[PDB]
Amino acid sequence: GKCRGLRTARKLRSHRRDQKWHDKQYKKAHLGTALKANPFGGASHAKGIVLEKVGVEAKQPNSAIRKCVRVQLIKNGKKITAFVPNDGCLNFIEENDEVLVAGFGRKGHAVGDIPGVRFKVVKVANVSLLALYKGKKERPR
Amino acid sequence: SLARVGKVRGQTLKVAKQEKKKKRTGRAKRRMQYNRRFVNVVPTFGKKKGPNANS
Amino acid sequence: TVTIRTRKFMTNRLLQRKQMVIDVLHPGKATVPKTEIREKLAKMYKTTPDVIFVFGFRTHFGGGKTTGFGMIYDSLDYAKKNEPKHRLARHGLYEKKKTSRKQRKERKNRMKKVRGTAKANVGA
Amino acid sequence: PVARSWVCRKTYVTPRRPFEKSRLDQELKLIGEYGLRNKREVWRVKFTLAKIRKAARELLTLDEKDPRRLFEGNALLRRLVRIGVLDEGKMKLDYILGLKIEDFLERRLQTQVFKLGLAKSIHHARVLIRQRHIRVRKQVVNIPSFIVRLDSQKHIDFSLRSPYGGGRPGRVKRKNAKKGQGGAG
RNA sequence: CACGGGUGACGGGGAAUCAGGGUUCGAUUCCGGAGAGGGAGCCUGAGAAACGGCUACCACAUCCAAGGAAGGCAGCAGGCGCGCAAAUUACCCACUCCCGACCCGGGGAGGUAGUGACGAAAAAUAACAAUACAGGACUCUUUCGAGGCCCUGUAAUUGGAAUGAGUCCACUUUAAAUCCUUUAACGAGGAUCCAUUGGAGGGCAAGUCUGGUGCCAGCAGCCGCGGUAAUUCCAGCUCCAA
Ligand SMILES: [Mg+2]
Ligand SMILES: [Mg+2]
Ligand SMILES: [Mg+2]
Ligand SMILES: [Mg+2]
Ligand SMILES: [Mg+2]
Ligand SMILES: [Mg+2]
Ligand SMILES: [Mg+2]
Ligand SMILES: [Mg+2]
Ligand SMILES: [Mg+2]
Ligand SMILES: [Mg+2]
Ligand SMILES: [Mg+2]
Ligand SMILES: [Mg+2]
Ligand SMILES: [Mg+2]
Ligand SMILES: [Mg+2]
Ligand SMILES: [Mg+2]
Ligand SMILES: [Mg+2]
Ligand SMILES: [Mg+2]
Ligand SMILES: [Mg+2]
Repeated sequence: GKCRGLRTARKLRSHRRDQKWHDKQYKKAHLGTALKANPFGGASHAKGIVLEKVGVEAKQPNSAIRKCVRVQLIKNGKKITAFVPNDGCLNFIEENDEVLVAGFGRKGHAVGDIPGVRFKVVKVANVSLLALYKGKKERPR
Repeated sequence: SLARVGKVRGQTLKVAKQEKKKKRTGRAKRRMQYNRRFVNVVPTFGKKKGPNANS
Repeated sequence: TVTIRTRKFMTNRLLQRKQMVIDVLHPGKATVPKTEIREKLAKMYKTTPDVIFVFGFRTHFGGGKTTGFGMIYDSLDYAKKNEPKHRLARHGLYEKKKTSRKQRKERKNRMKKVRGTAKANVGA
Repeated sequence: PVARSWVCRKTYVTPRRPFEKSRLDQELKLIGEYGLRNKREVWRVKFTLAKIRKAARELLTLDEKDPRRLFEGNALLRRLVRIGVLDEGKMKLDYILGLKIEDFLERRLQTQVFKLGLAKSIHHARVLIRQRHIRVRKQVVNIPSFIVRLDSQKHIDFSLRSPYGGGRPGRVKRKNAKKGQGGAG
């Protein structure tokens, strides 16, 4: 601190209270602009209906097509490109399926090669995409 | 284009998994691990090798 | 080979009973049944077995010792007077009816519908 | 409102660095030397020993001849003397800080059964405890982490219902006699 | 720092993390408050502006012969909906207590079971012995080698010994049960009675092993890897962490 007087506790507490708002991690939590902008809304997962399967070109040096999925959520109606992680797991996903969609692990940030995808697909029609990949469960038909 | 989904995982050579004597588990696994760490090998000269170091 | 000792003895004059912590030792067999407990309390305190009420056994781990509770009344006109009815129904001297609790509530709400003497005629 | 406790406490703490090569070099000696089952058994003895040292530092900051520091200090020494980790002449609360994890793993019943010589190996002793072969003062103990007090160390022996003690043979030898008597007739 | 506004604001005892300070949470079993779809008004009563009490209006909604009548699960179970997100339309007043004219009656309060990997505690999935073998402090030997008072380890080599998990009578438990504990009878050698989950370039413990792919498929929290010899993808073996 700078003002060290013995009865300056309102000068100090109201200066941390002012200057906490210049912290980027603090203001995002304590303004409602970022919770409104979050397509989940302070949730960790969201079911959503697939409406098309989208190929996303990767960024710089990496040259690949990232196999993503245009998801429209149930709870909001908001539209989202979510990612499909493992190899060949886009073929399990048919159109018009309720898929469970998580984050990517970076708390609202684009991750790695993919430009502007914040979300990945966990389950495909109440069957996990891991068990579809491994072969433990089968797509229910 | 999304035509190449499942390319490499589809075209790999399908290798059947080898059968194997099952590993002991629990303190017995940890015991066999302790023996292959400490009580067997001796200090020798030069740079020492790894647990899976093959060449 | 079954030895039974008593701990924490007390005479209840205001309940007309004895009371003790039964300590059964059976190293070599199962938890010995309560019929065999009452007959051995009978020869220990020189009393009849019908005034003896014994309950609450939990056998230790390892199993060479248990711990139970017991009361010994003066007569059956005390042992039926101050005693829980479920422990009088164990030996055979008390009988509850076979109407269950949901049939009793369902009739009480039907008897609440009907006014007068016809409350006796609601059920059956 | 239900009438039940919900008072529960974790008895271990996982360490701050997950993949130190030197901590795994250290803690895996403790499992081999003392026949333990996992790292959580190592991690829970370090956490009890941290609690005793944490209460030890809290008493050393108190002034000498404090009415709390004498009573809490005498109790904490007695609780370490009776288990047999602290020496009965060394009972002074400044020596609790000079105390390490291998001293608790000695007073474990699995290592006492090994050091009393009624066990073949450290890993044989834990098979004896799990199969209800040994007792401590007419009480069959089934659990190897039993902290044997100094008072009750000289009473460890085989349980009375055990073929390793004076009892019936096991399932196996009863069947080996039955096929032997089945073979002869 | 009034007044106004927002609160993903019921307050507190408390909880999580923590050197010392602190930061965040506290709908949630204890204390206080508020409310019974939304507001409003009353009657009886010591005590209610009561909703498992009435009276209206609004919303929702059931029976009808169309004149009327009936309602309030944010009690306990349960159902629909909403969702990322949460249990049986079970048994009993035996325990704790409550109420009543009362030792007797009643209590979805409460107790006990069923679902339960929210979470916490304890804790099996082998141990031993003998054969080959690989080694070590002795003694001998220049080394080569060797004897065993003594070890330590490995191997679908062999051997009987100990046990639960389970099967199943019986007690005990209990209101009646179920479970734990006690206990006969069965129950183990590839002890098939089979432990997974993630990873192996660096951070970060652990292979420049082999096959396929050829900036593709894909991996990658970050740096980065893949452009026909990939320590980084897809597989097998092996190893590593819990
Ligand atoms: Mg870059
Ligand atoms: Mg508000
Ligand atoms: Mg609120
Ligand atoms: Mg609260
Ligand atoms: Mg009210
Ligand atoms: Mg409602
Ligand atoms: Mg009202
Ligand atoms: Mg109601
Ligand atoms: Mg009420
Ligand atoms: Mg849950
Ligand atoms: Mg009751
Ligand atoms: Mg009554
Ligand atoms: Mg209840
Ligand atoms: Mg197993
Ligand atoms: Mg690999
Ligand atoms: Mg790494
Ligand atoms: Mg490394
Ligand atoms: Mg990697």
